[PDB]
Amino acid sequence: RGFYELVYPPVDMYEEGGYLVVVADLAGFNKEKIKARVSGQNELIIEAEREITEPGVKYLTQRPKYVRKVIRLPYNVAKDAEISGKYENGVLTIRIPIAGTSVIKIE
Amino acid sequence: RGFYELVYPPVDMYEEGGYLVVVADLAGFNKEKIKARVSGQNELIIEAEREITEPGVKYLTQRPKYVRKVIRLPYNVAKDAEISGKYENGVLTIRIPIAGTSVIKIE
Amino acid sequence: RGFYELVYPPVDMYEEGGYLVVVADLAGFNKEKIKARVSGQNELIIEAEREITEPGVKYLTQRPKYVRKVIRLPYNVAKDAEISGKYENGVLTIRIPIAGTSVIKIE
Amino acid sequence: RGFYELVYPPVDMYEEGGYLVVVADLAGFNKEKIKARVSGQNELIIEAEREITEPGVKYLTQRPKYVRKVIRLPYNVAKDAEISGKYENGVLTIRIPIAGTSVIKIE
Amino acid sequence: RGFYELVYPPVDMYEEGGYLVVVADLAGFNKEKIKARVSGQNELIIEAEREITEPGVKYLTQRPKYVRKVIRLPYNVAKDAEISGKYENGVLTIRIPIAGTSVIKIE
Amino acid sequence: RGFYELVYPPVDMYEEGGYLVVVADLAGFNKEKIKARVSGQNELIIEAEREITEPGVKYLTQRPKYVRKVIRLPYNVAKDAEISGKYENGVLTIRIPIAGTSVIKIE
Amino acid sequence: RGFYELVYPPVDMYEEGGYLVVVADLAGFNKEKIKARVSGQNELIIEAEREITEPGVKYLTQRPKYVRKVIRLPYNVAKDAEISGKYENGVLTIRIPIAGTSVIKIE
Amino acid sequence: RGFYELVYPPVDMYEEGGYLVVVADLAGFNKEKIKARVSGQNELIIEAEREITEPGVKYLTQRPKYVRKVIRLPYNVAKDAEISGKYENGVLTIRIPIAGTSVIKIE
Amino acid sequence: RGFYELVYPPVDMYEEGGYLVVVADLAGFNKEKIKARVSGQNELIIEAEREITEPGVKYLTQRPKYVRKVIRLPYNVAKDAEISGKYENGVLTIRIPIAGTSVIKIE
Amino acid sequence: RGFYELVYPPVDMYEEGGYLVVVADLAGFNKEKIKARVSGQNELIIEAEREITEPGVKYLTQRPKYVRKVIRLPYNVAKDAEISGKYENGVLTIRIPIAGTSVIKIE
Amino acid sequence: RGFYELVYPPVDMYEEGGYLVVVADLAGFNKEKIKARVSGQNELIIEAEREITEPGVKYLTQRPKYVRKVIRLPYNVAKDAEISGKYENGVLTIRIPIAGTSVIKIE
Amino acid sequence: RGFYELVYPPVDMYEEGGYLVVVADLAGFNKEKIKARVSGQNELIIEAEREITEPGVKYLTQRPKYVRKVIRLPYNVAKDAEISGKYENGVLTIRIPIAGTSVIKIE
Amino acid sequence: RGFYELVYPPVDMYEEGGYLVVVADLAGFNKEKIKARVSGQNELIIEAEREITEPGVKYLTQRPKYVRKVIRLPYNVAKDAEISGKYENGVLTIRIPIAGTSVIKIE
Amino acid sequence: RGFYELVYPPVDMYEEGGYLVVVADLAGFNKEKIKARVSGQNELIIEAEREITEPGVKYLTQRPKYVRKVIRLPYNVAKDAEISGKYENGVLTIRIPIAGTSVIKIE
Amino acid sequence: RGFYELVYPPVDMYEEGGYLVVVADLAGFNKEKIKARVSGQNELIIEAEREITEPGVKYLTQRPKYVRKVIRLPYNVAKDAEISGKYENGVLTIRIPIAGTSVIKIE
Amino acid sequence: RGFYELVYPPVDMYEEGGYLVVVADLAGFNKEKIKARVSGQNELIIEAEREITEPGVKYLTQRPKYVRKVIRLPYNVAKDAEISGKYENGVLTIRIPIAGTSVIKIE
Amino acid sequence: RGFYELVYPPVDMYEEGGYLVVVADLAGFNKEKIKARVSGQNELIIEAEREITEPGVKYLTQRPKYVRKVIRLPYNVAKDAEISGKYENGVLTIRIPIAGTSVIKIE
Amino acid sequence: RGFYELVYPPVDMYEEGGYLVVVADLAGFNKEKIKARVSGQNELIIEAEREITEPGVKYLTQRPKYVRKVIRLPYNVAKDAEISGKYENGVLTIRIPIAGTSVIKIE
Amino acid sequence: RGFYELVYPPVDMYEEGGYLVVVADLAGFNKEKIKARVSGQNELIIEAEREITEPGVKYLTQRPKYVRKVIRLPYNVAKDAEISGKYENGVLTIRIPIAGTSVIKIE
Repeated sequence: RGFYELVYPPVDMYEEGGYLVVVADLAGFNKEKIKARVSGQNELIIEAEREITEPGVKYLTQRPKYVRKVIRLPYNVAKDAEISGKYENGVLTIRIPIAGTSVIKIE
Repeated sequence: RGFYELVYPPVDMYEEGGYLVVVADLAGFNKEKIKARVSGQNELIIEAEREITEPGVKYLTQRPKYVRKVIRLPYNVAKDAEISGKYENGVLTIRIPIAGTSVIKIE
Repeated sequence: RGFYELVYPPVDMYEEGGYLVVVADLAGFNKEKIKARVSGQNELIIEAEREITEPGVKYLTQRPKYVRKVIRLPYNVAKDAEISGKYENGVLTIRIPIAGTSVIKIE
Repeated sequence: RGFYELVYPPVDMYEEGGYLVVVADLAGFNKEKIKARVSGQNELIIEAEREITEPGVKYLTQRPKYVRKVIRLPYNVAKDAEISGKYENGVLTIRIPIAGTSVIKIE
Repeated sequence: RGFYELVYPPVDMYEEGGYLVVVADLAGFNKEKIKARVSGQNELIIEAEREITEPGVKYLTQRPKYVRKVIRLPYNVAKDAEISGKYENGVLTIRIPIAGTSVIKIE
Repeated sequence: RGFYELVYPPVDMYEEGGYLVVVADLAGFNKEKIKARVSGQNELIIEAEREITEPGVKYLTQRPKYVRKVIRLPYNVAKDAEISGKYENGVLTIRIPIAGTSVIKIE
Repeated sequence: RGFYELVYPPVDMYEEGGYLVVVADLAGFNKEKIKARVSGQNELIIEAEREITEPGVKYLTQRPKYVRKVIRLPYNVAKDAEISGKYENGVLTIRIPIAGTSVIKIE
Repeated sequence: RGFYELVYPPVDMYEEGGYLVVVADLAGFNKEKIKARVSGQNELIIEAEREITEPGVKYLTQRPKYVRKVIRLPYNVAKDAEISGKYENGVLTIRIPIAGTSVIKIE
Repeated sequence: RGFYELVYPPVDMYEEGGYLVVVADLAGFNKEKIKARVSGQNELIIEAEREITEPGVKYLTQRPKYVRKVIRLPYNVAKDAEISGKYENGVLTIRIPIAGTSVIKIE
Repeated sequence: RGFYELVYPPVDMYEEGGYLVVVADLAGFNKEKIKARVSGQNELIIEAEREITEPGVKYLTQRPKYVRKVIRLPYNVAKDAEISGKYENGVLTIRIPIAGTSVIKIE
Repeated sequence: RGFYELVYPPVDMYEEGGYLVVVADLAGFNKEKIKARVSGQNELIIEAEREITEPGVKYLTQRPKYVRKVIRLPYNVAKDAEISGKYENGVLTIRIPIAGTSVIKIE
Repeated sequence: RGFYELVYPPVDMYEEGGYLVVVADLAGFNKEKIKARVSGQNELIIEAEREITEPGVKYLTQRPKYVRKVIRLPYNVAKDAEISGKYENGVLTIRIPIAGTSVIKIE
Repeated sequence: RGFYELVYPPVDMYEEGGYLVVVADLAGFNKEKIKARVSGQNELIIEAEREITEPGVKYLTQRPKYVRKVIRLPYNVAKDAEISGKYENGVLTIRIPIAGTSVIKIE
Repeated sequence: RGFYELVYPPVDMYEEGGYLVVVADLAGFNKEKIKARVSGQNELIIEAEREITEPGVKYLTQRPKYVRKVIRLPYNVAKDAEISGKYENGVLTIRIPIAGTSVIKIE
Repeated sequence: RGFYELVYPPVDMYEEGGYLVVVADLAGFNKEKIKARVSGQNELIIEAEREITEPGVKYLTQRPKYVRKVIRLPYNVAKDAEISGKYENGVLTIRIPIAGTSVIKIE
Repeated sequence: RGFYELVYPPVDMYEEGGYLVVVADLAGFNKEKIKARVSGQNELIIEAEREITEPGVKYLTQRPKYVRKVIRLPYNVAKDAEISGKYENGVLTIRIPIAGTSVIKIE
Repeated sequence: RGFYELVYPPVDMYEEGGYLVVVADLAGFNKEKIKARVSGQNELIIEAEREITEPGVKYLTQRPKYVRKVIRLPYNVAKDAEISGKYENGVLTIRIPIAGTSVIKIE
Repeated sequence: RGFYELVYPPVDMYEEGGYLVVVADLAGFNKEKIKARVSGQNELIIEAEREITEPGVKYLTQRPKYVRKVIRLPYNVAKDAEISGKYENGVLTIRIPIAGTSVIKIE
Repeated sequence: RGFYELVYPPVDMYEEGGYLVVVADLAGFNKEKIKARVSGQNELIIEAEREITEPGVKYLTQRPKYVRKVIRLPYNVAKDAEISGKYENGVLTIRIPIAGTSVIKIE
C-alpha cells in the first residue's frame, strides 16, 4: 500500500506483424475481476481490484490492491474490431489489429 | 529493461500465527526456473530468470528478465526446518516456522 | 471575491453501476441561472452566475459570484444521450450513460 | 476527502445596519445536523457532519464530510441576545445584534 | 521586428447571444491579404502578411510584418456553418454559430 | 484590460529624407478621439480613449481602452512648425520637419 | 549511437500552393526500408531502420540506425487522399493536399 | 537555418584493415559542390554549400545550407597518398592509407 | 534528559457527550507528585516532577524528569465546576463540564 | 496518530551491577498485549498494540496505538538466560545477565 | 557583425586650452558617409554606415557596418558656434568652443 | 587605457578566390610603426604602438596605445611566399596564397 | 602514489557452477608477497605490497605500492574448505565452494 | 568537558609479527579503574572513568572524565585466547594472537 | 599522524588560591624530552617530541609525535619567579605565582 | 564494465639515464593483442582488447575489456628510433631514446 | 543562566577632564565579592561571583552568577597610580589618572 | 615545500633588439645542477634540483627543491642557433636569436 | 609587477642548536641595497629595492622590484645581541641567539 499505488504496473510493448501488442505483470488476480476498455483510440485504460488486507503483524506491505497508468498510443489503430485480450500466470497481454493503410508512399 | 532491474519486486509481508510469511508478484515465470535460499538467518535471497527478448518494433520494454532486493529479517527465525515456499498465478508466497521462545517475561 | 475565483468548486465523482456521476456544492444559486453543456466528450463545462454585491462594511468577502474548472474525463462515455443533470440544497449532481462495450477481452 | 478538510468553507461577511451578519455555503446538509455556538465573544465556532462514503469506483472525492476554520471577531458584539442563525439552499447566514454604544465622540 | 514577432496580437473575446465572437487589432493591413481558417474545431488559426521594410535611419522598428498565436476554444461550436469574419479600421472581429444543445439538464 | 494597459502600442520609426516620422497601430478608434501633443522637444505624448466594456460572457478581454509609453527623441527637431499627424486603417503615422543645420563639419 | 538516437532528424517544412510539404535528410537508407503513415491527422509518424554495426576500431560512432520525433501539424489537412511521399539522394520530401475551405470570411 | 548551423553533421568512423575511414550523412547535395581537404595531418576539413531558400509559408526550416565541425585525428596517417573520398545516397565516406610502421615492439 | 524536555507529552483529546476530555501518558510517576490547575479558561497547565538520576554507566538517558506544553482550548468551557481529573497505569485523563448553551440557532 | 508513530517511546538505560537494564514509559496498556523478544544479541525488539479509536470530536489525537524503534546493544550480553522483563504503572523495565568475562587484562 | 554592433567605438577625450575635443577611430569609411550633429547640448550623436557584406567563406566577421554610443557631456559648452569636426586616417576628431565664463569666483 | 588593452581589435575575415584575407581597423597609426610576422603557420601575430598620452583634463581615455589577440588559422596556408600586407585609412588588410592541393577527392 | 591508494583494484566477479569466483588485476607483483585471508564469512580481505620508489625525474607516479577495499559477500559460502586462490599474468582469481543447500523450496 | 567527550582517544595500531596490536594515550588514570572487553570479534570496547571536577575559577576545562569510540576490526583474530592488555605512563597498548590460517593460497 | 598534528593537546586550567595552574595529557613521553618556556608573559609555549614510526601493517596511526597550540594568558602573572612545572602518568600540570596586587578597589 | 572504461590504466613514469620510460599494469592480456604507436611526438597512444563476458551470476563486474587515456609528453623525444616496448606479468613498460642536445647552456 | 554568561555586562565609558572613567551595572552583588585588576595597561579585567541557585519552579532564569568581557583601552594611561574603583546601587564606576603628555604638537 | 611546488618561478621577459630574452630568480642553486632545453619551438622547459631537507625544528619550510611552469612562446624564434643561457646571483637570464624576416609588408 | 608585490618572498625557517635561523631567496639584488631591522622582538622586518624597468616588448613581467610580509616570531629571542645576517647567491639567511632559560621545569 506504499507509494506503489502509482509505481506499478510494468511497462512492455512491441509489435507482432500487424499487432502492436502489450505486456505487463498481473499476479494473484483472477482473469475475471480485471477490466479492459476503449478510449479515444489513443490512450490507455486499466482498472480492477482484489483485496489482501494486511493480516498478522503487517510490516511493510508496500503492495496495493489496484493501480492505474495511462499511456496514449503511438498512431492509434482502427477502433472497431475486438480488443483481443488475455491473461495467464500474470502475463496480461493483448492484441492490436493495426490498420493496413499505414505506410504510404515511401518512394 | 528500464530502470526496472532495480525497482521490482513488490514488497508484502505480515504474520500467520507463528508464520511471518511473505508475498510478492511473479508473472510469466515457471515455478521451476525460480530459486530460493538461506542466508545468515536475517537477510533476503532472490534470483531466477527467463528471457523475453524484445520481438518486433520494441518500444519501451521497461520490463527486465530478473531482479533482486535484499531485506534483512526482523528477529530472524530458527534456521533448521524447511523453507516452506510456493507459487501460483504469480503469488510467490512462503512460510516461516517462527521460534516459540520469543515473548519472554512480559509481567 | 478572493483568490476564490479559481479555488472553488469542490471535487467529487465516483460510479453508479454504469453511471460515472459527479458531485459538487452549489449553495445560494437557483437551478435555473446554472448552465450545463457538452464538450469534446472528454472535458468539463461549468458556468453560471448570481450577484451578492458586498453590502455594508464589506470585510473579507472572499466569496465569488461565478467560477470554473475543466477536468477532462476518464474514458469519455457516448455523447448522444441526455446530460441527466440535477440540483437541490446545493447538491449539483448528474448522471452518465456509460458505454456498455467497455470491458472487452479480460481472459 | 482531499486537502479539503481545511480549505472549505467560503468566507463572506459584511453589515446589515447594526447587524454584522455572515455568509458561507452549505450544500447537501440538513439545517439540523448543523451546529452553532458561542465563544469568548470574538472568535468563530463551526462544526457538524454528514456522511457520503465514496460509493462506486471512487476517483478523486476531494470533498470532506465536515470542516472548520476559526476567525476572531472585529470588535465583538454584546453576548446576551440570541445567535440569530438560519439556512436554505446552502446559504448558511446569521444575524448580529451589534452594540449601540460603539461610535463614541467623533467631533 | 522586435520580440514582437510573438507578443502581438491583442486578446479579446466574449459572447453575442449564441455568438462567442472575437476581437483583435489589425492596423495597416488590407482585408484581403489576411487569412482565416478551420482547425480541430477547438484551436486558433491566424496568418497573413504585408511588408514595411525599414526605410530611412531605421531606429527601433519593433513592429513585425506577421505574427501568430493559437488558443484552443472553450467548448468548440459546430464546424459546418460559415466562419462569419470581418474587418474595418483594424477591428478584425468574427462570429460563432454556437450549438443550441449546450445547456442540458440544470434542474 | 490585461497587463495590456502597459504593453501596447507598437514601436516603429525611421526617416523620410528630413522627416524622422513614426508608426504604430491604432485599430477601432476614430481619428478624432485621438490626441497629439508637444513636450520638451525630446519626449513622447500619447493619450486618447474609447470604450468597449466587456459585453457577454467576457472571457479574457486582455484589450484596454487607452495606453501610453513615452520615448525621448534622438536629437529633437525644431519645435515651431506643425506636428504633421495623420491616421487611416490603424496606421497612426506622423511627420517631422527635421532641422537642416545638423551634419556640421565632417571633413 | 550517441545521444543522436533523439537529436536527428533535420527540421524543414514550408508550403507549395496548397501543399504544406516537408523536408529532411535521409542518407545511406533505401527508399524501401523506410516507413510512412497516418495519425490523428495532426501528428507525425517516422520509423525505419538499417544496420551499420561499428566495424573496426569503432571510435565515436555517434550515428544511430533509426530515430523518431513527433510534431503535430498546424491545422491538419484532409485525411483521405494519398500521402504523396518520395525520396532521392536523401531528400525525404512529401506532399499535402491541403483543404480548400480554409481561408473563410476575411472581409 | 536553426541552431543547426552547428549541430550537424553526423559523427561516424572506425577502421578498415589499415583504413581508418569515416562516415556522415549528406542528403540533397551533389558530389561536386562538395569540398575535401588536407590540414596538419591531424584535423578535419569540411565545407560546401547548396541553397534551398525557404519557399512558401516557411514554418521552422531548421535546416542550414552548409555546416562545419573540426575533429583532430587519432594518430594522423601519412600525408602523401590520395584522400580516397566518395559519395552516393548521402553516404559521404572516405579512405585512409594508414601507416604500416605503427604497432612497434609489443613484447 | 535529551531534547525530550520539550518533545513530550503525548497529544490526545476528543469528546464525551458534553465532556471534551483529554488523554496523555504518565508512567513511573505517582498520582500525588502531579499538579493540576486553572488558567484563563482557554490554555493548558502541566507541571510535576520525579527524579531518576542516571545510575550506572548512563548511556543515552534521553528521558527527562519533568516537562510542559501549553495548548489553548477550543471554545473554553465554564470555569466554576471541578477539574475532574484522574490517573492509573499512566493514563492521565480528565473531564470537562462543557457549557450547554453552546449550539445556538442552527435553523 | 500524529508523527508520533515514530517519535515514541522514551529512551532510558544504565546499569545494575552486572545488569545493563532499560527503562521506557508504557501507559494505558496491559502487561499482556505487550511483546518481548530476542534478536542478533545486539539489537532491539518492541511491538504490541491497543486501540483507542478517536471518540467524539477528535481534535488532535497525536497519540498512536503502537510504535517501534531499534537500538543495537553496546557489547551485547550472553543470549541464553531469560529476558527478565516486567511492567507496572507504565514502567516497562527489564534485566540483563551481563557476561562476567568482560573486563579482561587492565594492567 | 558580432556583439560589435555595440562594443565599438573607442573612447578618447581631453582638452585643448578652451577646446574639450574628442578622439575615436574610424577606418575604412569616407569623410562623407559619416554624420555629425547637435543634441540637448549635453549628449552625443554618432551615426553613418558603409557596407562590407561578407565575401568568400565568411568565418567570424565580428565587424559591423555601423555603431552608436551616447555619452552626455561634462558641463556642455555653448551651442551656437560651429561643430568643428574633421577626419583623416581614421582619426575622427572634433573641436569645442568652450564657454569662457566657466571658472567663477575661486578665492 | 581602459579594459580596451584586450577588447580591441575588430574581427573580420573571409576569402578572395584562393586568398583567405583579413580585415581590422587601424586609425591614428602609421604604416611603419606597425609590425607583421610569421608563427607556426596556424596562429596570429600583432604588435606595434604609438603614444597619445592623455593631454588636458583626461576624462575617460578608454583608448590604449597598443593591443594584441591571437587566433589560430583554419587550415594554415603554405608558409613560404610573402605575407602580402597593406594599410590605408585604417583598413589594415592582407592576402593569403592559399595552397591549391586543398579540396581532394570529393566524388 | 596519487589518490590511487583507494581507487584500485578492479572489480570483477560472477559464478562458476557452484563457484562464485572473483577477478581483479595484479601486475608487477609476485605470487608470494601477496596475502589471502578469512573474515566473518561475508567480507573481503586484501593486503600485500611491493616497492617501486620513484626513480629519476619522477613526474606523476600516480601508482601506489599497496591498496585495499572491502566488499561484503552476497550470501557467504561455507567457511571450512580451502580458499582456492591463484595468480598469473596479473589475473588474481579465486574459487568458492558454495553451499549446496542454498535454493530451497521453489514450488 | 568540551566537545572532547567524542573527539578523544588517539588512534594508533599496526602489527607485531602475528600481533595486530594497538596504541592510544591514557594520562592521569589508574591501570585499575580502566576496563577492557570482548565484542563480536570485529568491533571495539572502551570505557573507564576518573573524576577531576573543575576546582577554582574553571576556565575552559575541555577535558572530559571518560570517552569512547568503536572501530570494527580488520579481519578479526581468534576469540578464545587472552586479551593481552597493558598500560604505563599513558601507553595503553595491547596484544592480538592473530590466526595462523590467514594467508591461504597465494600461488 | 592524521589531522592530529593540530587537534591535540587537551585544554584544562583553573585556579589554586593564587595559582592559576594548568592541566593536559602527556602519555608515552618522558619528563625530559619535554620543553617548557616563557613568552611575552601572556602566551603559551609547547614543544617536545618522541618517535613511534608506524611499525607493522600501519592502519590509521592518527597519532602524531609532537603538536603545539598557543593560548594567550588571562591577565598574565609576574614573569620573574620560577615556571613551577611537573609531570607524571601523563598529567603535565604546572603552577603560577599570581600577582597579589590584582583585585584593587572594589568598594 | 563500470565507470572503469575511463578510470584505468595506472599512471607511472620517470627516467632511466636518457630513457624517460613508462609503467602501467596489464593483467590477463597477451603481449600480442596489445597495440603500440607513434603520435605527434608529444602525446599518448593506448588500445587493445580481450573479452571476459560476464559468466554466471554477474554481480558487479566493474572491469572493462579495453580502456584509453592520452597524456602529451614533457619535451617529446626524437621520433625516428624504435618504440622500445615490452610486457611481462602485467608490467607493460617501454623505453625512450631521449635526445642528447637537451640541456644547453647552463652557465 | 541563559546565553547571559556572555551578553552581560553593560558598556558605558567617557571622560572626566583627565579621567577616562567607566560605568556598568552591578545589582545584587556586594562591593566585596567583586574583583578589580591591572593588565598590559590596555585591556580589561572583570571577575567576581555570587550564587542565586534557582529556588522554586525555576522557569527561565536567564540570569548568570558571573560574566566577563575584555575590551582593550584606547591609548592606555599611566600604570603606576591607584585603580580608583567604587560601587553603589549597582553603579560600578572607576577612575583613570590619564597621562598629561598626551596632546603633543598640534600647531 | 608548501604549495610552492607550483607557484614559483618569477615571470620576467621583454626584448633586446632582436633578442626576446627572459628573466627569473634562482637563489641557492649552482649554474651546473640547472638544466636548459629545446621544445616545439614555442613552449618552455625548466627543471633542476638541489636539496635543503628541513634541518632543526622545521617550522613552515614553504620552500621546495625544484619547480616548473610551461609558457608557450609568442611567435617562436628560429630553432637552430644556440640557446644563449646564463646565471649569476640568481639572475637566470637567457638570449633569443629572433628571426629577421618577421615584420613583413607594413605599407 | 603582477600580484607578485605580495606573493613573494619564500618562507623557510628551522633551528640551529640555539639558533632559530631563517631562509628565503634573493636573486638579482646586492647585499647592500637590502635592509634588516628589529621590531617588538616578535615580528618580521623586510624592505629593500632595485629597479629592472621593463625594457623591450614587455610581455608579462610578473616580477616586482620590492615586496614585504610580516610574520611574528614564535617565542621571541633576547633583543640585545647582533642580528647576525648574511646573503650569497640569493640565500638571504640569518642567525638567532636564542635565550637559554627557555625549557624550564619538565619533570
